[PDB]
Amino acid sequence: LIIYDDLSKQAVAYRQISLLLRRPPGREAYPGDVFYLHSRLLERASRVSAEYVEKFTNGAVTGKTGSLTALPIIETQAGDVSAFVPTNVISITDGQIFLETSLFNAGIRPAVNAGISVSRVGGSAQTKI
Amino acid sequence: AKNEGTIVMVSDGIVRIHGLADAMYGEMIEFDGGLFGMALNLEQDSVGAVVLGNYLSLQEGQKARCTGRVLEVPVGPELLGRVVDALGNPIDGKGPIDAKLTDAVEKVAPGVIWRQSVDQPVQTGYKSVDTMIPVGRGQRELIIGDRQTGKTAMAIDAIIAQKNSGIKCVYVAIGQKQSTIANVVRKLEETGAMAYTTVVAAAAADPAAMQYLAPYSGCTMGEYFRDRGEDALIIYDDLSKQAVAYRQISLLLRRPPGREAYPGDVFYLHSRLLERASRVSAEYVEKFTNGAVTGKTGSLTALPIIETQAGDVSAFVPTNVISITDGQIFLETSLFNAGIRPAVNAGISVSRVGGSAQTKIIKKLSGGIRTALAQYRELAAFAQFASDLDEATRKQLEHGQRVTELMKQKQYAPYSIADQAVSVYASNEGYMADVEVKKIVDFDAALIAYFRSEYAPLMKQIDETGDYNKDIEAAIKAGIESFKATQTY
Amino acid sequence: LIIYDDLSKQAVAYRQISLLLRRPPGREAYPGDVFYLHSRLLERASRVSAEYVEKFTNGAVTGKTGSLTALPIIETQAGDVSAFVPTNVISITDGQIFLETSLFNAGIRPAVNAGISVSRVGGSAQTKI
Amino acid sequence: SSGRIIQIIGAVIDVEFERTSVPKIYDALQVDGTETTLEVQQQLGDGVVRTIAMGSTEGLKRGLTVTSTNAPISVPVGTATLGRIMDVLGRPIDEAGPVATEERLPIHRQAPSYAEQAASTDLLETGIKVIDLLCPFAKGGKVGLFGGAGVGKTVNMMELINNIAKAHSGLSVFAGVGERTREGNDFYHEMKDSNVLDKVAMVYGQMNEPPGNRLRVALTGLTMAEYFRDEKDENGKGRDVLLFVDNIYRYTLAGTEVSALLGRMPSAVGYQPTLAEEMGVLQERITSTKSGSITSIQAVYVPADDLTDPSPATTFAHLDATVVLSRDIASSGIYPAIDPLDSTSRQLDPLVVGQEHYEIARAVQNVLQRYKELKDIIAILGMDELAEEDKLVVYRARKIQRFFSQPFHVAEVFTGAPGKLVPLKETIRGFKGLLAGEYDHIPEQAFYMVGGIDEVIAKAEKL
Amino acid sequence: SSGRIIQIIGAVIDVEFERTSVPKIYDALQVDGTETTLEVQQQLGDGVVRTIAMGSTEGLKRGLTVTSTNAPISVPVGTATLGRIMDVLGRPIDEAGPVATEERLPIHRQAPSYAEQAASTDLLETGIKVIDLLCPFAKGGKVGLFGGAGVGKTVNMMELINNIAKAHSGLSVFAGVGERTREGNDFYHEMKDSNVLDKVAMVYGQMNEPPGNRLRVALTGLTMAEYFRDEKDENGKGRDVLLFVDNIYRYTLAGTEVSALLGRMPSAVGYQPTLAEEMGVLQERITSTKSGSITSIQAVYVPADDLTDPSPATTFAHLDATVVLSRDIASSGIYPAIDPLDSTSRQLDPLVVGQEHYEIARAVQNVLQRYKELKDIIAILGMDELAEEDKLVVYRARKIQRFFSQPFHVAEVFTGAPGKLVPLKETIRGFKGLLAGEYDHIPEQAFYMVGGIDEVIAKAEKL
Amino acid sequence: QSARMVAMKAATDNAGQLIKDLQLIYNKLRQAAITQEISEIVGGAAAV
Ligand SMILES: Nc1ncnc2c1ncn2[C@@H]1O[C@H](COP(=O)(O)OP(=O)(O)OP(=O)(O)O)[C@@H](O)[C@H]1O
Ligand SMILES: Nc1ncnc2c1ncn2[C@@H]1O[C@H](COP(=O)(O)OP(=O)(O)O)[C@@H](O)[C@H]1O
Ligand SMILES: [Mg+2]
Ligand SMILES: [Mg+2]
Repeated sequence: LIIYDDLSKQAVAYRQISLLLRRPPGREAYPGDVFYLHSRLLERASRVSAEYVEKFTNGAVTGKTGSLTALPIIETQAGDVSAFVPTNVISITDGQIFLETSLFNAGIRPAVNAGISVSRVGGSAQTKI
Repeated sequence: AKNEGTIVMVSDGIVRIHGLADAMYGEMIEFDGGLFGMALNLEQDSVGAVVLGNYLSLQEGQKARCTGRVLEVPVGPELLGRVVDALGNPIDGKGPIDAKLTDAVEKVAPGVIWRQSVDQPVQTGYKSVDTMIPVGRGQRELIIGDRQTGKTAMAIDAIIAQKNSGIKCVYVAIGQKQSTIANVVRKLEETGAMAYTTVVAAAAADPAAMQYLAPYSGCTMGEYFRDRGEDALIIYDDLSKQAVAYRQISLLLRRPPGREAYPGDVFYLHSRLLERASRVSAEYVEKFTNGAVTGKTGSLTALPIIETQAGDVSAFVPTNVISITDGQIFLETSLFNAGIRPAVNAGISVSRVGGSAQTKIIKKLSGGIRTALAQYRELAAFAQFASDLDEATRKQLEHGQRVTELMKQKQYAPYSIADQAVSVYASNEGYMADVEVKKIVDFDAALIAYFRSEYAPLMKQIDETGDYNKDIEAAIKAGIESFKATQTY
Repeated sequence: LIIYDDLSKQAVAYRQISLLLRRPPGREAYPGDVFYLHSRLLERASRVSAEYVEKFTNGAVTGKTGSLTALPIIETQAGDVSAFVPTNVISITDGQIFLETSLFNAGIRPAVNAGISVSRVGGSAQTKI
Repeated sequence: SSGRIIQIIGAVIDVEFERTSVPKIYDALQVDGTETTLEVQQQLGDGVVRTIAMGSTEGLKRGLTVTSTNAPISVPVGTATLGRIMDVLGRPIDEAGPVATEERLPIHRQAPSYAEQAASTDLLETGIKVIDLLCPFAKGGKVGLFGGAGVGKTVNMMELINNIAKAHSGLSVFAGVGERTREGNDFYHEMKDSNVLDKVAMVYGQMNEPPGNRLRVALTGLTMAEYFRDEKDENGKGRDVLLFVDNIYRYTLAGTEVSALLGRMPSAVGYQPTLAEEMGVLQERITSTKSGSITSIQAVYVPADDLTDPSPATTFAHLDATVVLSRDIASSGIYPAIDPLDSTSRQLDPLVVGQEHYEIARAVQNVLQRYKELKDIIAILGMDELAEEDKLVVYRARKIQRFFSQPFHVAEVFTGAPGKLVPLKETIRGFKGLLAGEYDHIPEQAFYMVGGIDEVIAKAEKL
Repeated sequence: SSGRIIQIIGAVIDVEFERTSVPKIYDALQVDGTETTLEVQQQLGDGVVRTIAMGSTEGLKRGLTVTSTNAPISVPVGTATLGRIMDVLGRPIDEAGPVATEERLPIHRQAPSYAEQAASTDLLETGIKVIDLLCPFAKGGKVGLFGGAGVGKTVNMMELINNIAKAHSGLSVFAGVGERTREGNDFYHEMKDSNVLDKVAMVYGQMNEPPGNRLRVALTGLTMAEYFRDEKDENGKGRDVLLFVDNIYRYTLAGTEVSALLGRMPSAVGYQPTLAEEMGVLQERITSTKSGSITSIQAVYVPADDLTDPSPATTFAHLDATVVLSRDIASSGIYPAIDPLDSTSRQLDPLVVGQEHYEIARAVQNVLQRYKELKDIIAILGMDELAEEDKLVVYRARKIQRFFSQPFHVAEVFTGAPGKLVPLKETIRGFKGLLAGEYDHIPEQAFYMVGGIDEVIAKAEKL
Repeated sequence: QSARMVAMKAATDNAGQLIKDLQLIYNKLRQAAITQEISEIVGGAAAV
């Protein structure tokens, strides 16, 4: 299981690096291949099959399935979800959990917005009960 | 060699040509293939040129030669009932066009002293745009709105209604799916309107040069009849896609950018095209024909179409084009969903020519529509509480409601002058105060149907003459009285 | 006592020269150095001590204090003090005199709004009477 | 001594000369073998001049010779230009023959001095009642005209043209910036019909022309107006002349497009880096000098209904009065339809115009304001309410509204009734009497199109 | 001949060739010693072609040789691709060995002419309630789904696949769906166990591949669909193959990612200068000629959840039936989340669907549009204030908004409720009854995920 | 009746003030958006 404290800072650092290096600027003063930057990383989290484990381990271990989980974090300004970057990251992951300032200051903690937060795996990732 | 040139770049549809010293602006070029090209920018050391055709067969090192001829198109009366590209080649597969003579695609409008006032009228079959926003032979008016709000239907019905009027029509389609063009042509042919209708097509999968130079060619075909003393009408399905194509071509030439990336001269682009729809005087016609035609004038009518995003009429191109035309027809998305089928917004729609472009009977009967609609606009908000209002205001409100409902109609069913006059007279005189609001359309259709089977000779006199005389008024009144006396909707 | 008839027009002229000098436009209406253009000017109005006067004059004048007062004028559009230039000069001055237009058209002339027009050194300058 | 074209991209044309002789900014050059003359807009290195052509550049190859006039575009100006239609360079377009004038003047001239012109406010009396009462002009002022078509704007312009010559012996000049061809033809024919064309000159700039033509046409009209001003009559006294500009909004847009064409960097919100400097170049020259005066009537378009937009903001800093034409009053049937509640002036003060005039105008204004506030109630629930005071206010408002109308000398031909050049004093006296309450017995129908004050009485006694 | 790499920035690679052997456009090239291939994008003269690499550019340096194939990227097409999964160049990635097919076609080809365009005449039921009423489909047409991230496009696409493709015989369907790998791997598995993999071909690319692969995925799928439809079995047809692409937006996203590196200036929002033609050349080839038919369904992404973005706005003109999904309806609990307004179909004509269907659809849209304008009045003034004729509209609008909801067969893992299917006649009957004022006593909470009307009655009874 | 009229006129005044503020904000946002887009376009055209 892996956790990224904030990927917005990584995006800012990448924009810096790709601007100090001469590369044409783009929408929102950001550069090209930001979607590729944030997608080549997240897609590395996967659940491999027992055949893959057996082939990688050269027969040392059998009948086992690997896994890897990710929980990246992205911050927003003025509490909007329709911003270009937040949506570009939402389109990559298998869900999102949205935390609202209006709920936080109202005493609702943890502030989770039921309507705008979804999970794409669903009941498959649960116990029977 | 002056004629001999080379090719040094083939990318995104634009070719840079070396050499070719002493070339010309707009002069076509050969390209060592069936495809030919145009010389838009003449830099210090390399002529730029777009390609009219498929540029995938052009490679570096291929040769090109300057013809010395400005782009021209086949024009004549034999183009009626045919479908061509933006260069004048048939695509409908019905055989070659027996061309007779050609004309230039880029010309200038007649001077100020060679014009005349617009008195001749043009009908569209819509009671909404023939009593409130009249159109005349030589006027230029715009149809503007959002997507899927019936902009083309209104343009096509105008072409369909030009039967029995002798006005040749031209249709230009830019940046459309080929299936839509095919369906439009099929529907035109079904009604029989294809006899006097010419179609110029430039689909989405077509280089931007042919989506940019299409309206000019359409206008050039439309100008043949004007100079000869006959009338014509031209419609551009979209000028927004042409503007987009021009922006793409200019940005590929790296010409200085501007608001919304548009190049320096966008106003000129549409101004020079839309200033060629004009009415010429008899002296100009006689001079052009060298006396073969005397005592006849000409007229070209233009109906450009523009699409706006989310209702923003303050964008660059819509504001450029609004200031050029002599009127504006505004179609609203909310009105379309609300049930108003012709969906015109009478509040903001304007026509600068005015009542000078109507027949006598229409001009006499038109005022009672505008008065009623203005009063209903002012008094609309008082619908909830109306008993407290005095009887006169309530009657004005009821009349406004009934008139607003009468303004509805159906596509592919243009009305004639006689039907419009009968309906407007029945509305103004107050014979529809009895009827319910919901059943206005049925009553109107039934009343029109009864007259065309019972008073067809009167209708013929109105249609050919159009003059309004005491006897005509008495006959109309007696006929409406008879229908109301003996009929069941 | 020095009075500048209009300072917004000076900002417009500076913007014209900067834009004709091929400098980048930026995301604001005016370039960012308009602030320093106004500050370098409004900073030069102050009272000096008697010792500085004697020091500069080589002892010709004694026991006298110099001074200089500024009354610049700034033009607003529809009473919008939230624009770029108006808010740069409000924050570097010791007082503001707010002349309305509603009072001007209502006959109250001079039209001074006492609610928002304030002074900082006020009560020290006034005479005893 | 002779140049040759080296680049052609759309309108912009770069022309190269010898290093020694290079035409200055704004000078004009002519290309042999064609009808195109070129104008210098920006000077670059290597003796390369960046110019804008004054016509269409189709059919123009590179490597053609060009001859330098060495002077700005000079227009033939004189008494022979009265009643003619001329384009930006002065060539007649009415197919009537060449203008007999030989003397010519440049259009790019330096502004007058600081003490060159000495003026004290001095009202120009047009003879129209509502304008001379509520929006007095001033010799040397600039006036903004608000309104579209369908309100008889051209009729008002013709009436002013006729009245200036009738009263102050003043000729007028008309300059069109980006005008529609159909409207220009109608205007010319109607002025010929109304026998006003003999006293006016014309310069047209059409939409279908490149922006370089629609930009520098106001200067062409201004040169003619200035020459008319400085023609000394016996015993001096110069002359008072007018200048009509069709739309200065299109003037600013022509400037914006030209700046974009030459590649200047955008300023603020999509406007030329250099916009104000240009409008000061235009508007400042319309001033009252010692030997004569030039006024100006200009129509203004407000983009996107935004007075905050930079173009109207730059415009309104030079205006002295605003005339607002209302479609509602035009539909009412009272012409002129000039709005009496939204029109303003900088001369309507107790000092310049006189106290009595000031409070008369103020009183009629708040009476009209009360009527505007009450007309909604009077139209929704009728006049059945019982209150004597507001009923009297209503009657006085209606009488004033009818009295504001007057017949013109331009419609005598189509109407058959004569015009009335009502002097200001009679208007002031009649309005004072109406406000006092002396004419509380005259029927309201006796004020329609009735000229001065007394006429009203007879008209009333006729009934 | 053979060239060399001279520059590499990310994905964009330009290779300099000899004087006379410069490869034509789209002439795939093979890089010796590596599994990477290059495709020509634009020429730059001097014998340099700026290309895009298909595959990763890690592991390569300047100086490596390349061999020109002088032919576009050709894929294997035939009956042997059925039941196989392949990467964009056509290499199988299912660990099932090679594909026995010799027929190969290029992926770049021209578009069908105007002469060979066929109309669409037969309806096509799908089982959804809102789609079968407000947006009828037709065989041989084009259908698109418009949505922002997280609003349910996929689920609807899988339901359409499960609801029509599995039943129609001889379809020879084609799958070009591209999405999160987890969703893909599951599909291949789901298709297999159902034993329908026999008559389906698949081309799949992930999100992690460099821009070279993401740019040309859709063309490969189009080529495989074109071959199938065109072919004719003896005394037989092309099988009416169906195309489903879930990756249309990536085409334009990769285009705009690499446009700046090819030297193209920024345009509009910053989208590439050639957006319209690039979208058209692909969106045209998905058509039904007189020699066959193709029924396609696409998924259209809406960046930042605004439909005025230049990318989704250009695509509206290219489709017959358009389905628009709204974030707000999704957040309100209603599934599927399709905006009843802003969704229309060309086949909604009184001559095609009939007479009753047209009236039902128009009345529904009218009721909803009327309800869309009464919110502000309810806010400022009480609900009680509005008349009863609008209380009826509000209540019927709420009931209609919930009745357009139904549970899906596919999406049972989320909610856990069994799936449902509704025929068209039941939809028409229920909506006719509702707009008539019947079912006005049933609470609006019984119209949620209840499907058919009789189920509404039973669910209301249970409450 | 008097109180209802008082409430209605207070509502009208509030609505008018809100309209004024909204118009000001709309004009400011429109001009700012145009300026920002121009700056981005010029920067992009300069980078290439
Ligand atoms: N008068 C009318 N009465 C009923 N339906 C109408 C009417 N006019 C248009 N429609 C409907 O509008 C749709 C066609 O819209 P139309 O093609 O005119 O709009 P558009 O998107 O502006 O056009 P285009 O993109 O082709 O220029 C059809 O569903 C047609 O039935
Ligand atoms: N019919 C439905 N029933 C329940 N939940 C749904 C339904 N359709 C969509 N959803 C929810 O909406 C989300 C949309 O996911 P998906 O469609 O895969 O992404 P996208 O909309 O970007 O294609 C899913 O995570 C699912 O939880
Ligand atoms: Mg459309
Ligand atoms: Mg998505």
